Amino acid sequence: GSSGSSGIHHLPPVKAPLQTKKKIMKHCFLCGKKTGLATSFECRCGNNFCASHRYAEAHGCNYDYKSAGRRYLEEANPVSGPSSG
Ligand SMILES: [Zn+2]
Ligand SMILES: [Zn+2]
Repeated sequence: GSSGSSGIHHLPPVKAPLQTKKKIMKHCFLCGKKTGLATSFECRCGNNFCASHRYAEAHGCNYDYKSAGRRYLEEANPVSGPSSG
């Protein structure tokens, strides 16, 4: 003769879908129209503007771009300049 018994247990698995998302959201600095996603440009100053205000003048740019880049030109007075022979 004889006898005996016992017990058992269990436990469910643990896990979580760790997702992550992050995208840049740019937008004209003048008016404030979305540009990042699409229609984005850079100005001599750096500020990001829209295709409509992408040009410096468009937003009365401040950056001094006189040395490197110009539009209006004038003829200098008549000089002899002996430099040349
Ligand atoms: Zn704009
Ligand atoms: Zn500018």
